[PDB]
Amino acid sequence: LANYLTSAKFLLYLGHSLSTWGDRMWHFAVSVFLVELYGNSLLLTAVYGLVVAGSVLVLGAIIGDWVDKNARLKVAQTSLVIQNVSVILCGIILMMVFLHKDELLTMYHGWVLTSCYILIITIANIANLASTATAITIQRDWIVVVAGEDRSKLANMNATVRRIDQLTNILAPMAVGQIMTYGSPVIGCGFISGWNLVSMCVEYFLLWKVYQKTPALAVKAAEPFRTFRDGWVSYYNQPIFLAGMGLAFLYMTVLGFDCITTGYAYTQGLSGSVLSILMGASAITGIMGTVAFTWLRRKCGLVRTGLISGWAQISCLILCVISVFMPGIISVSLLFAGVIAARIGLWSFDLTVTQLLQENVIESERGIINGVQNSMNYLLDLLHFIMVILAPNPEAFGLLVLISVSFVVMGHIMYFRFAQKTLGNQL
Amino acid sequence: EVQLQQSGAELVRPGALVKLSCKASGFNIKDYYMHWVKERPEQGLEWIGWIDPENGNTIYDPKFQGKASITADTSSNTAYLQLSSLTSEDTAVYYCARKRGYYGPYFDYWGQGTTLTVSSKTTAPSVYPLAPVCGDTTGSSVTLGCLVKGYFPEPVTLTWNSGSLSSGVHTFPAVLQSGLYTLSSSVTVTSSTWPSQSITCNVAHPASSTKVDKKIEPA
Amino acid sequence: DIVMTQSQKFMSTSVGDRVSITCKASQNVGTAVAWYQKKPGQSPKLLIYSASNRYSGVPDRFTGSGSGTDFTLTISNMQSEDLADYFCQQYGSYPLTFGSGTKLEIKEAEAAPTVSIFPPSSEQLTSGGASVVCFLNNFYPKDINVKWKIDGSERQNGVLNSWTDQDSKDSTYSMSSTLTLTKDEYERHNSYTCEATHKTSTSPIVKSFNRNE
Repeated sequence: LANYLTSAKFLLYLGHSLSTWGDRMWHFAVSVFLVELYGNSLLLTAVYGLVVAGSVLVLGAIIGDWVDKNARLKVAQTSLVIQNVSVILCGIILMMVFLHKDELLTMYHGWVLTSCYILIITIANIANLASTATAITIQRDWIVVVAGEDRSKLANMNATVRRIDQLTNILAPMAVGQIMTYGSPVIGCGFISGWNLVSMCVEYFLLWKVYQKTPALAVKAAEPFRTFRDGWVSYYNQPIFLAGMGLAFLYMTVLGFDCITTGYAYTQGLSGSVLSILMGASAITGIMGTVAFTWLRRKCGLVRTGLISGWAQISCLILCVISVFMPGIISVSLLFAGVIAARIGLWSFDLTVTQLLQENVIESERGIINGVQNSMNYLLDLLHFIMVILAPNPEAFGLLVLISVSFVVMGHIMYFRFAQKTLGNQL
Repeated sequence: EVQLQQSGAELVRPGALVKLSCKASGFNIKDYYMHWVKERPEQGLEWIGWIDPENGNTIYDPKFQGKASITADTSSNTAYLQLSSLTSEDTAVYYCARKRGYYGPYFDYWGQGTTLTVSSKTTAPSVYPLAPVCGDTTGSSVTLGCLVKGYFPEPVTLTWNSGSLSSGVHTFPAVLQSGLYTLSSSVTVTSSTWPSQSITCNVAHPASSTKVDKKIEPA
Repeated sequence: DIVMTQSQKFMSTSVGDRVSITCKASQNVGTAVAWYQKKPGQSPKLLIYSASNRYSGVPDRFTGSGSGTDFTLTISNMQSEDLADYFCQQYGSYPLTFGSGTKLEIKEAEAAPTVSIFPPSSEQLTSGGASVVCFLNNFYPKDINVKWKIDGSERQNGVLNSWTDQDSKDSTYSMSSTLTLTKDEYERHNSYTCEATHKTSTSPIVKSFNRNE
């Protein structure tokens, strides 16, 4: 109400919300635009996910550092402006190459392929970097200062941000469809790009204000390769390190949300509305996670929540494996059951480890460690992204699921070890 | 201004209970973890445990898990430590400290410290003192002295000459013996006031109001 | 458990000197080591956290360095507000452990004690016990040893030695031992001697009295 709406705790609740939705939308849009040009194959457009992984996976630590180095206002403005400009340029070039010229021959083994690939992949790198940086340079840092010394509300805000993310992630494609309907390829691109400009412009003033509000944020304290090395050594030392690893390990499992399990599940295609119902069940589990986390966090020690969520995950995965076991329709239904209960457990778990990383890290080293946490998540996600190929055969797409379950077990056991090495071995 | 004020100066017969308090001011006990630390007389710091005031979770050092109970009250904004089945070993200064995460890099703010004394005695002091000078050839500085011994349980302030003393006044730290205490203090100056018009020792044990004077006569 | 160790209990320094205090873990802590300073009768205050960061508001002459297992606090151009105790805490894992501490001390030249023996007092002599005090005063290095030779028999039992703290005017020290014998014990013997084996001179400073006197 009124004040509450102009309470910074919410203002940000939008600023980040505008960034999430818009960014996801742009990403999906470009993805479709590409696959529309060259038939989605092993090499065509498949390169895109891979290069976006690699980019951040290598560059994160140094972003996060530079963040830590500079101011708060200035760095946030640079992160936003850059992203906006990048998206704008990308859309412009896309339209230009969409209209004027669509297939010409150059010299020195150069074709609209090599040329557009280089230009758009540079644009993609820029945009992705912008989004992923505008996060550790704003999200985790702002949640730590805006929240204040007080926890309670900080954790509530973290859960709220996790929810919004799940919503946007499940609302971006839907909007992209309606955008195909009227917007199409020739104009649709131009529209979402101009929008992003508007979104970016608004976010700029929003954050200027939020900073005007809680004044704490004015307070602070081979060169790139050296910086990356320093960030990695800093991340290995921290006592939280163990749990951090656990987090990334979970980003390894393939079965979950939309991926190869969904691709093999789409093959069966129960019915057109059946897929929508499955998507709704997923989103529900994702949200019903954050509530569970908040409750447990209140009722039992934070470290303790993690272990419990872990048992939960593992249990639903018992379901999944015994399903594929088919021992003494069915198995398919069970697969989604498992992915779902997994979703709830997993999302709690993430919320905890996020809070850990959020408080047990010195002020100055805030960026670098979150940066590295990204990179590790991407590195562990790369294996799952590299697991799409080399065994894309959905025939024995059961042993790969067993391997994912094994990795999950490893991560959970690592988190259990961290917990024991933290509180008394008695729970 | 963040402070932690502690209850002070308890004296406890052994085998009893005691509860030591730590009241925070300027922050919320609930946003932090509260740690208890023990510093024995001439010994290193030792960690007792922490309590998470939100849910009341306590973690202890395995050597304190029997006889330490950390509790907290957020409404009063105060943390407590209960020591049970006390012994002679328990005498130490207890500190209350404030840490932010499970792995906060430091204890930024600390409690003033609470001396806890576990003993079963209570008496007055016995001030016996004398200068010695015999068979000497040339006087050094007549080096008079005092010996307060068997004090039941207090901190004496034996000062000589009643502020007429000099920098030549060395007060030897007290030490326990048969559960009583013992001290000493020496003076050596102005080799002319030895034998002649001289000064005296005045020692005053507050816990027994033993404010006694004793002028040290020659050998 | 990780057992932090500080080899030196004492470090003898001078004003304007660079003093380096060392701390050594028992396992790989990483950079999980903070440095506290406490003065006599006070609470420990922060200096340096995560082994290199300098807490906000401590002078710029306190430096911290190290990683892995061997760490160092470093005072450059020591002042007179630095004579204190320093200890390293590890927060790598629970239970927390502290370093046992390292006490600084201004360093003087050298000196020998003015031993002074004092025979039992009359009022104590009627009190079932006779305590003989020796007052070694204005010494050099802290450590010293006394000699409880009654009839040239070193009595190791029933002694009590109490040393002062470095005086703020001469950086010296002092000590006082007292053999506590019985009223039947001071009687059955004849000799009473105290000797100070300080490093100042190989010829011990022995003072003694006679029960005949």
